Amino acid sequence: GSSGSSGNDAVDFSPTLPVTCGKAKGTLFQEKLKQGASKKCIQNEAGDWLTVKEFLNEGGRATSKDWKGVIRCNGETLRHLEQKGLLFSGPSSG
Repeated sequence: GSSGSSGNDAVDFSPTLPVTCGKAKGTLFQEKLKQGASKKCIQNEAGDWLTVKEFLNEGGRATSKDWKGVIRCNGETLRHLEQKGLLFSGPSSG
């Protein structure tokens, strides 16, 4: 609704991040991502969750090697945001 979440670029705070792949759009949930890059964490506009891979197929990049590269968040690829310490991309082991 009108009032729900505040923060222009303060999204890094929320467990959800805006992701886009080709002609597809959804949202990544760090909480649902922690489990694995196979679990449906990317929720499209239809609300139907999709696996890091599925989401890609929706756009037509199934032939992609790195989902972090194809998937763009706010115009910046996940990998880019991660490097800037913005994205956790799961529990970093080391």
